[PDB]
Amino acid sequence: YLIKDFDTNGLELDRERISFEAIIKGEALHSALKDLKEIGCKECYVYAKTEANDENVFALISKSQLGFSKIKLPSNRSILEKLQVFDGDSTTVIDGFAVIGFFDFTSFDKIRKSTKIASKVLFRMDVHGVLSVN
Amino acid sequence: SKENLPWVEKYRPETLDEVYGQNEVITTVRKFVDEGKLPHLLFYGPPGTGKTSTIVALAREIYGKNYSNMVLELNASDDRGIDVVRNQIKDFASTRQIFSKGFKLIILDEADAMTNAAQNALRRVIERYTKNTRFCVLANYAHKLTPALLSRCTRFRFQPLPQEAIERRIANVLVHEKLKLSPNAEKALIELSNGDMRRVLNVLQSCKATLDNPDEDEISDDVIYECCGAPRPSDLKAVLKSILEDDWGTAHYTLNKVRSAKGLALIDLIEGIVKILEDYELQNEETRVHLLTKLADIEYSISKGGNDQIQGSAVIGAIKASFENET
Amino acid sequence: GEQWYEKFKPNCLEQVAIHKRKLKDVQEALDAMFLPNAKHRILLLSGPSGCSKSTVIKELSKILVPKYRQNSNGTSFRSTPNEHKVTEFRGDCIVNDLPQMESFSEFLKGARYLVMSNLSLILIEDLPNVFHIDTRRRFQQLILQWLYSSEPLLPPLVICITECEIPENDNNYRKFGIDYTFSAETIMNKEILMHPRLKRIKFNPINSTLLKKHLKFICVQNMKMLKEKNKWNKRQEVIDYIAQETGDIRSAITTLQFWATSSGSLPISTRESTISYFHAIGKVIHGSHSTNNDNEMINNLFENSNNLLSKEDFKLGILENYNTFNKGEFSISDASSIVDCLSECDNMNGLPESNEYGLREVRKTFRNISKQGHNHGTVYFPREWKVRKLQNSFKVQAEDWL
Amino acid sequence: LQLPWVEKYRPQVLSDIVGNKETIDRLQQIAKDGNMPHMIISGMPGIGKTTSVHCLAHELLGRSYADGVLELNASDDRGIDVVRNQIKHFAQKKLHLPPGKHKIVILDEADSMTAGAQQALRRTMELYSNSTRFAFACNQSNKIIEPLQSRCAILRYSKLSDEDVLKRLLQIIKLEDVKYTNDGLEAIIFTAEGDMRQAINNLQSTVAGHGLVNADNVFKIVDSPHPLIVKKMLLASNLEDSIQILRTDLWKKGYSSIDIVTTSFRVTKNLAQVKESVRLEMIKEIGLTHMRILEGVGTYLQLASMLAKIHKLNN
Amino acid sequence: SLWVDKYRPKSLNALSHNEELTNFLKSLSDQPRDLPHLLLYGPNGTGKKTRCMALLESIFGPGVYRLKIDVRQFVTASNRKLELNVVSSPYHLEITPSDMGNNDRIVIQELLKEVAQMEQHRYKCVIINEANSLTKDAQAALRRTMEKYSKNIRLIMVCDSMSPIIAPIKSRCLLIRCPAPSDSEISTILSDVVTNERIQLETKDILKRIAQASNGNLRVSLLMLESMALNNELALKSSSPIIKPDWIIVIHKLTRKIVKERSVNSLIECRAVLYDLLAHCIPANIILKELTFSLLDVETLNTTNKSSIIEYSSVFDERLSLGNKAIFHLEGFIAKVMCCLD
Amino acid sequence: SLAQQPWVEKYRPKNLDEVTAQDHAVTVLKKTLKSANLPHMLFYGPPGTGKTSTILALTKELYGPDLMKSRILELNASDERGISIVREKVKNFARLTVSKPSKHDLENYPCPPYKIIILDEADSMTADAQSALRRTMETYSGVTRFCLICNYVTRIIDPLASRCSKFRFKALDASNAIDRLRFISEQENVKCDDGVLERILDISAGDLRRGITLLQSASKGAQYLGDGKNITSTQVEELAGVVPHDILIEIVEKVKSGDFDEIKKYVNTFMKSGWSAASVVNQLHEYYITNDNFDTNFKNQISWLLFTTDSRLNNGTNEHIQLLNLLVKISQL
DNA sequence: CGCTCCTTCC
DNA sequence: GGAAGGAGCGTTTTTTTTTTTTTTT
Ligand SMILES: Nc1ncnc2c1ncn2[C@@H]1O[C@H](COP(=O)(O)OP(=O)(O)OP(O)(O)=S)[C@@H](O)[C@H]1O
Ligand SMILES: Nc1ncnc2c1ncn2[C@@H]1O[C@H](COP(=O)(O)OP(=O)(O)OP(O)(O)=S)[C@@H](O)[C@H]1O
Ligand SMILES: Nc1ncnc2c1ncn2[C@@H]1O[C@H](COP(=O)(O)OP(=O)(O)OP(O)(O)=S)[C@@H](O)[C@H]1O
Ligand SMILES: Nc1ncnc2c1ncn2[C@@H]1O[C@H](COP(=O)(O)OP(=O)(O)OP(O)(O)=S)[C@@H](O)[C@H]1O
Ligand SMILES: Nc1ncnc2c1ncn2[C@@H]1O[C@H](COP(=O)(O)OP(=O)(O)O)[C@@H](O)[C@H]1O
Ligand SMILES: [Mg+2]
Ligand SMILES: [Mg+2]
Ligand SMILES: [Mg+2]
Ligand SMILES: [Mg+2]
Repeated sequence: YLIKDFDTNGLELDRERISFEAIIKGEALHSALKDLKEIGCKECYVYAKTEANDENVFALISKSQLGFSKIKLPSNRSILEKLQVFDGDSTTVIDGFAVIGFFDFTSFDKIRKSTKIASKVLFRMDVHGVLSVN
Repeated sequence: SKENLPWVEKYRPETLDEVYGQNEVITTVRKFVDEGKLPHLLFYGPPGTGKTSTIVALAREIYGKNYSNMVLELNASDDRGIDVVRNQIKDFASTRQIFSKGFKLIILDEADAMTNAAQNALRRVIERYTKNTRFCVLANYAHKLTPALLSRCTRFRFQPLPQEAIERRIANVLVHEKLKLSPNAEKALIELSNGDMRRVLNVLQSCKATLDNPDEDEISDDVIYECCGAPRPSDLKAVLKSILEDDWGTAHYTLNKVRSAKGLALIDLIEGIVKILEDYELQNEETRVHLLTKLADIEYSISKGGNDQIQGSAVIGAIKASFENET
Repeated sequence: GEQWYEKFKPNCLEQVAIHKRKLKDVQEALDAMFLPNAKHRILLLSGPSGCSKSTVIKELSKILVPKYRQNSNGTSFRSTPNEHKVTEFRGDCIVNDLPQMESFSEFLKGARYLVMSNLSLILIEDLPNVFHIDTRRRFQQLILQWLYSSEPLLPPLVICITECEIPENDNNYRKFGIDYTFSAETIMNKEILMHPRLKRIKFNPINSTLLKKHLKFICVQNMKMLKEKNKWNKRQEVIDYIAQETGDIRSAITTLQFWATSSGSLPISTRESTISYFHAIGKVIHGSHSTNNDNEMINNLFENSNNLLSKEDFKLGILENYNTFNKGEFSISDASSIVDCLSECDNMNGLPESNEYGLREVRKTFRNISKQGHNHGTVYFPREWKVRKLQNSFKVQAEDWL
Repeated sequence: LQLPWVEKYRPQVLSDIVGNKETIDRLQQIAKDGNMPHMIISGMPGIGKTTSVHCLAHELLGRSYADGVLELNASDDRGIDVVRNQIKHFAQKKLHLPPGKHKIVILDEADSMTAGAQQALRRTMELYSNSTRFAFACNQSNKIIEPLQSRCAILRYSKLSDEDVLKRLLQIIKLEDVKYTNDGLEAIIFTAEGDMRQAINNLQSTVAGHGLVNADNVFKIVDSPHPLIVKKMLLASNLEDSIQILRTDLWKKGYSSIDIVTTSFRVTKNLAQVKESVRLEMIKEIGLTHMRILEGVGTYLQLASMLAKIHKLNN
Repeated sequence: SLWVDKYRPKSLNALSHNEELTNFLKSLSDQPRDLPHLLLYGPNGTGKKTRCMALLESIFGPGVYRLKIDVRQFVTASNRKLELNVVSSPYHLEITPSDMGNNDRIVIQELLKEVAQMEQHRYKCVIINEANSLTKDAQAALRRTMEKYSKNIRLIMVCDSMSPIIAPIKSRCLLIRCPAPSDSEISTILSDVVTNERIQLETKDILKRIAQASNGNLRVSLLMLESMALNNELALKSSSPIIKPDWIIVIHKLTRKIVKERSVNSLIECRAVLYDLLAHCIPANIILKELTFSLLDVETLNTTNKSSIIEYSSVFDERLSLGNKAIFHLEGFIAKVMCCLD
Repeated sequence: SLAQQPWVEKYRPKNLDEVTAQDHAVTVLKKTLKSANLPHMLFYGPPGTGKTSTILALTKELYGPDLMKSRILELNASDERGISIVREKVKNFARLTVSKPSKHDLENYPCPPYKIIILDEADSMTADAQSALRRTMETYSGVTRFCLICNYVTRIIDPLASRCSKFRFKALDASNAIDRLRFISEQENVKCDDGVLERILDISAGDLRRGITLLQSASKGAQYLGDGKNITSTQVEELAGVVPHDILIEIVEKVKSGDFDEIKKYVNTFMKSGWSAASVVNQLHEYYITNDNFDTNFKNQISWLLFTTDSRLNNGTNEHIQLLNLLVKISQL
C-alpha cells in the first residue's frame, strides 16, 4: 500500500533529558500487567523514586472499577536491578524526587505480549513524558 | 513525481501565502498564531473555497515537519461514529505533546456528515481538553451541526472566491506550466467557475488537453466552451430574442438549431436564460412570479428525465405566457 | 433532609390517592387471585407515572398476604416472622455465574416456591432490559410459560407497567413499537394480553379532588414553617394550581415542597404530561381551551409531541375523525379541502412540515365553521390494521389456491 | 498559549452568574440550606447550566467535591451497564458529609442517554435517594422519561437579557484591560443572541484580530445572524426586494440552499404578523422547495420560485 | 379443468388472433442465436404469456411446457426471510419479483446474476411477470446484469404498461406491442369452446355480449362463459343474465350512491366500501380507474362534471403513484367529485 | 460471438478510435494516452450514449488485456454499494500500490502509474455514500483515478461534481451517429430504403442502442420474409411502436369536436390496442407545435398541458386516465 | 379533547 | 334534583439504509 504521509518515526525519546531509567525482569512485569488486565484497569500510573541507602521504588498504580490499586516491585537485584532518577539531564542523580507518568491502560496493555517473551526490560522516562520500553 | 497528479492536486497550496481570496480570514489566523491565541475554528463554506487547503497550510506553518504527529485529521471517508469520537479522538486530545509545539490540532473535515450522537459526545471533549488541544470543523451545511457545537466554535465564513483571486491563481498556473489564456477565455472561465477553484483547474487541464500542441497555441473562448460543452453567450442571447420576439415555429426552429449545432443541453440553456432574465426590466411582479415558478418546475421535471422536446416547448411556452403579462 | 413525598407516605390503605371504584376493583381482583385455585394468575396494572400503582399494590399486599399465608411450624429462616409481603425483581443485579438475559428466569424459577407457608406477592415493577430484543423475547416466553404452567399452586403475580413515551434519541435508530412507547402492548404480546388467566386493570391520573385533599393535609402537617415564612395565607391558590397542572401525586408533592422551601418567590412548575392520541386528535379538531392562538398551540404540540405527530397513524386518525365535528352535518367543501390537504401531505415523504401543514389546515378549517351550537360524534381509531389483516388472509388464501 | 476567556474567566461562585436572577437566587438558597433535591435544569445552549450545576456542587461540597461528585457526560460511556456498575457503586458508597449534604450525580447532557439507562436510573433513584441526588442538565426537559421527571424539580433557564450580557462583558473587559466603545459592545450583544459563550468568543476574536472593539471590527469577525436576514427576506412587500436580499446577502455570501430553506421554515414557524392561512401557505411552499432540493436540485432558481410563490400568497 | 387453461395454445401456429404478432414471433425464432432481450407490453388478458410460452416452445422444444416448482430462500440485509416460488423448466426459468414488493432488487442481484454467471453452447430464457411492478432500483440493477451476461441468458419481460419502466431498461430491450383481441376473435374462440364442450346455444348474439362485458380480456370472457353455462344447466339462452366480477358491481353501486347523495355522511359511508375493496387486495389504482369510468358513464352528469371528474382522477392517480397510503387519495377524489356535483 | 451475440453487444467499441460522436471528450481522453495525468472523471448523459463503452475502451488502451484485470475495479448498481462498502473496499483498492507491469505490457502499452475505479451508474448511490467518496478521491489521487458514470447529474452531490472533471455525452441523432449505424448495416448486409436509417435514429431519440436493436429486428424481419426487397419506413415504424398517422388524425378529429362521450369511447377503443401513452403524447406534441393553423395562446396552453401530462406519465401513472384527461383538456381549449 | 353515564353534593 | 366532578371510552399496524446499544463471545 501507499506509504502513509504520517511519519512513524515522529515519536521518539530524547536521550539528553531522561527523568529516570529502570531495569526490570520480564517475568515480573508480565505478571504485573496480567494482574492489571484482570481487574479491568482503566488508567495507569508509573511511579519511580530513588532514595538514599540504596532505596529503589517502581510501582504501577491502577485506577479502575476497583478504585485505586498498587503493585510495587521489590528492591531485590534479581527482579529490579538498577535505577536512576536523574530529574532531567541524564548526568546528575538526585534522591527524593518522584517521577509520575499517567497513561491510558489501552496503550499500556499493548506491551504485555511483548513482555511475556522478554528476558529483560529497560524503562525510560524523559521530562517530556514519553515512556520508552526496550 | 507531482507532474502525474491532476492539476486540482498538483496546484494544491503548500503555504498560506498561496491561498487567495480569503484575505480577512488569513490575516486573522496569522494574528491568532502569532499571538498564540488561536480559538476553536469552524470553517463554513461551499465546495472548493480553500478550507482544507487553508487548514493544512496553517498546520504546516505552526509545526512544519512534525505535521504528521501534531495533527489528527478525520473525514467522511473514515469512520466517525460515537465510538470513534469516544476512543480515538479522546485518546489523542488527552495526551501530552511530543515537543510542546503549542497544541494538538484535530481537523474534522466534512463534519456536517457526522451523526448527532457523535457531535453530542464531541462537544464535551472539545470543552474538556482545550489547554493543549484545538479543534477545526469544516462544513458546507450548518444545519447538520448541533447548536451547541456551533456555539462552542468561532465561525469563519469562506465566501466564494472573488474574481481577482481566481485571476491571480490562473496567472500562477500559466506561469508554472507554459500556456496562454486569452482575456475573453479567462472571463468565460471565471463566469462558468461560479467561485469554484476546482472547476477552474479541471477546465484548464481539459482545455490544455483540447489544444493540439500546448506550446504556441493560445486558449480561446471557443476552446473553453467546446471543452466544457456549455453554451456561448451569443447563443443564449439569440435564443432569448427569438423566444421573446419571433413566432412559435421560428422559436422552435431556432432552439432546435442552437441545441443541435453543438449538441447543447437544455438545462444549461435554461440556467443561462434565467441568469439573463434576472437582470431585465419588468413592470409587473406577476410576470416574474410566472417565469420563476414555471422555469423551476421545468428544471425539476428535467432532473427526473423525460421527453426533451416536450420540456423545450414547455420552456418556450412558459416564457411567452409570462411575458404576456407586461403591458 | 428527607423528601416530603417519601416522608409523607401512606401508612394505611385509606391514605392512598386512589378512586373508590378502582380501589374496589383492584381489591376484588387481587382477592380472587389469592384463592386456592384461582382462575386469574397475573394482575397487569398499567397507567401513567405517579398514579399510585405500586403504592396501592403494596398497601393491599400488607393486608392480604397475612390473611392467606399459611402458618409455619418453626420453618422460618430467622426468628422474625419473615416480613416479606412483597417480593420484587431487581433489574440491576449482576451475579457472577449467570448471563444477563437469564437473570429474570432465575427470579421466576424462585418465585414459584413462594406459596402456601412461604406465600408472597410477586411484584414486577423494575422490568428487565426489554429494549434488548433477545431479553424481551425471553421475558415474553417466561411470562407465557408462567401463564401456561402446569403446577397445582402458584403465587399471585403482579406486573406494574408505567406507560410513558420514549423521546427521540440519537443513539437509537430503530423504529420498533417499543422504541416509540413503553407500554403493556409493546412489552407484552397479543397472546399474553388475551390469555383467559390474565386480568388487566388500567389506572387513571389522580383526580383533582384527591390531589387537593392530600396537598391540604401535607400543608397542615407542616404549619410552623409555612406560618413563619408567611405562605400560609396564600397556600390554597398554590394547591389549586398544582391540582389543575398534574395528575402525578409524587410530582405534586415535590413541587409543593420546592415552593414551600423557597424563601423568595419562584414560579410553580411541574412535570410535563404527554398528550394522548385521542387528546391530540381533539386538540387538532376542536381546539384547546387553555389557548386561543392556534399557532401557539400547534407549535407547542409539535415541540412536545413530535413522536406522536410524525407517525402516519395520527394522520390516518385525523382523516377518520374529521367528520365527527357536527355529526357530519357541515359543508362538504370543508371536508373536501381537508381530505385534499391530507392527500397532498401524503406526498411529502413524511417531512415534519408536511405534518405541520396538514394539522394547521385542519385547525383553520374547523375554526372557520366553529359555532356555539355544535354537537359532536364519536372518535374511532382508524381501521387500517383490519384492512391489513384481511389482506394478509387474502394473500394466504390466494397462495393456497395457486 | 493562554486559555480562552470562555474558560479562563469561567465563574467559580454562583454570585458571578448573570441573568436568570430568580433561579440563581434559588440555587444560592439551596446551597446555603444544603437540602438539595433531584433537579432537572433545561435551557438554551450556552446560558450557564453546566456552570450553575458545577458551582452549586462546589459550594455544597467544598473539600469533599472530588469524592462526592460523579460527573458523567456524552463523551463518557453512559450505557445500561454503566448505570448498573459505576453509578450503582457510587450511590452505594457511604461518605461522611456534613449533616445537611448529599452526594451529587451530575448527568450533564442527560437528554442523550439510552432508554434502558433511564429505566435503571428509575430504580437507582428510588433506592439511593436518601444519600444521593441527581442534577440532570439538558436542553429539552421532555427528553427525560416521565418516571424520572416525577422525582425532579424543573428549572427552565431563560435567554440572557442584554443588560446581563453587557455587565459581564464590561467586567471581563475591565479585568483584561481591553479597549472598547459603545457601538462595539452593542454589536457584540446583538450578535450574541443570548448565548454568553458566543459573546465572549466573538469579543476575544475581535480584540485579537483588530485590537480596539468597534462596530465594524465586530462585524468583520461575526456576520449578521442568518435567521434575521431570512426573516427580512420573508417579510417583504416587493418580490424584487426579497430576490435582492436572497442574492446579495445569502447566495453571494456562501450559504447553501438547504440551510436557507431550513431557516426559512424555522422563521415562518415563529413569525406572528400575518393570518394563519398565509403562514400555512408559506410553510407549504417551503416544504415543496425543501423536497425539490433534497432530490438534488439545490439551485438558486428553486429559492427564487419559493419566494415568488410566497409573495403571491401574501397578495 | 378451467377452460381458460385447458384450451391454452401450446404452439405459435395454434394462435388464431393477431397474426402480425405471430409472424413477428416466427421471424424472431427463425434464427434463435442472436435474439435480443424482449419486453412484451400489452393490455391484460391479451395472451402475452401464452405467446412467450409458444415462442419458448418453438425455440427450445417441448420441455418448457413441462413446468417445475421449487422454493428459493432469500436473506435480506436485516436477516429477513424471503420466499419466492421459483418456476423453472429444463430449458427456461420464470420469476415474479413483484411478489417481493420493494425487495425485488435482491432477486435481481442474487438470482439472475448467479444463474447468468453459470454457463449452459446455447442460452437460457428468463421470464419476468409484471415487469412494470418492479421498483426503480431493481430496474437499475438489471441494466449491467443484462448487458454483461448476454452470452449466457436472454431476458423476456411482460407488462401491461410501459410508463413505470425506466428509460435504460426500455433502451436495453426490444419492445413488442401485444394488441388485445377484438370482439370477433373472442366470439370465435368462445364459439369453438362451446361447440367442443357440447353446450347448447340459442343465438350467436349472446357470445357478442360476452365479448362486450369483457371488452378485450379473454380470460374473464372464458371464465364468465363457463360460469353462465354451468349456472344455466349447460343451456345458454338469449335472456340469460351476464355475470360480472363482484367488485365491479360494488364499484357501480358506489358510483350510484355518490351520484344520489352528495353529503359528508355519504363520503363516510363510501369510505367503508373503499376499505372493503382494498381489504380484498384490489389495487388502489385499478379501484380509482374503475370508479372514475363508472362515474363517467352516468347519464345525469353533464360535460363539466365529467371533465372535472377526469381531472381529479388524473391528479389523484399521480398522487397515488407518488404517495404511500392509498385511502387519502381515493377519499379526496370522491370528496372533490361530490363537491363539484353538488 | 460473431453470430451468437446481440448486435449491440457485438459492435461495442473496443478502442477510442471508433467512438462516433463524443469527440469533445474523446480527444481529451486520447491525448492523455501518454501523459500520466488522467484526472477524476464524471461522465453524464442520457441512456445509450456510449459511456460504459468509452471507459472500457480507455482502460483497454492504457493497460491492455493482461494488465486491465489488475488495474481496474468496476462497480455498478447490480453490486451492493452501501456506505460501508465505499469506506472499506473502495478505500482499500485506492490505497493499494499499482501492480508491477511486465516487460511485454511496458513495451507495448503505456502502463500509467495509477489504477482506475469505475463506479458505473453512480446516480443510484445514496448521498452519504457519495460523501464518503470525497476525501478518498483526493488523498490517493497519486495512485488511483475515479470514474463516475450517470444519467442524472443532479443526483451527484456538489462536492463530487467539483472534485471530478465533467464530461457530457451528447445525444446521438441522424447528424452524429448515422455513420456508425451505416457501418453496422454494411457489415451485416442489411438493405433499406434511403432515409430509413435517419428515421431509425430519429425514433431512437438520442439512443444508438435502440437504433441498433431496431435495425437488428428489421433485418430479422426482412430475412424471414425472404423477398429480397429493401426495408421501408413502414416496417421500422410498426416495429418501433409508433402510433400510425391515421390514428393520430382520428384522435385530433375527436378532440376538435368536443364531446366527452365520443372522446372517451374512442379513447377506450384506442387504449384497448396496447399503444404506449408516451409515443402518442410525443406525436401529438409534434403535430400541434409544428402546425401553423393554431393561435399563439392555444400553443402556450397546450405546451404546459403536454408538459404536465408527460411529467405525470414519467411518474408511473395510469396511461388511460392521463390520455383521456389530456384529450379532454385540449378539447376544452 | 367531547359523549355518555354514574356518584356525589346539596 | 341541577350541579359539579369523575370514570370509561376511543387503539394497534413492521421491515430501506444506517447507526447504535446490548449481549455473548
Ligand atoms: N484559496 C485558494 N487558493 C488556491 N487554490 C485554491 C484555493 N481554494 C481552493 N483551491 C484549489 O482547489 C482545491 C480545493 O481544495 P479544498 O481546500 O479541499 O477545497 P474545499 O473548500 O475544502 O472544498 P470542500 O468543502 O472540501 S468540497 C485545492 O486543492 C486547490 O487546488
Ligand atoms: N397519599 C399518597 N398516595 C399515594 N402515593 C403517595 C401518597 N403520598 C405520597 N405518595 C408517594 O408518591 C409516590 C407515587 O406513588 P407510586 O405508586 O410509586 O407511583 P407509580 O404508580 O409507581 O408510578 P411509577 O411507575 O413508580 S413513576 C410514591 O413514592 C408514594 O409513596
Ligand atoms: N450566565 C452566565 N454568566 C456568566 N458567564 C456565563 C454565563 N453563561 C455562560 N457563561 C460563560 O460561558 C461559558 C460556557 O457556559 P456553559 O454553562 O458551559 O454553557 P451551557 O449553558 O452549559 O450550554 P451547554 O449545556 O454546555 S450546550 C462559561 O464557562 C462562562 O464563561
Ligand atoms: N458513441 C458510440 N459509438 C458506437 N457505438 C455506440 C456509441 N454509444 C453507444 N453505442 C452502442 O450502444 C451500446 C450502448 O452501450 P453503453 O456505452 O453502455 O451505453 P450507455 O451510455 O452506458 O447507456 P447507459 O447510460 O448505461 S443506459 C454500445 O454497446 C454500442 O453498441
Ligand atoms: N391466440 C389465442 N387463442 C386462444 N386462446 C388464447 C389465445 N391467446 C390467449 N388465449 C387465452 O387467454 C387466456 C389468458 O391469457 P394470458 O396468457 O393471461 O394473457 P396475458 O399474458 O396478456 O395476461 C389463456 O388461458 C389462453 O387460453
Ligand atoms: Mg475539503
Ligand atoms: Mg411505584
Ligand atoms: Mg453544558
Ligand atoms: Mg452503462
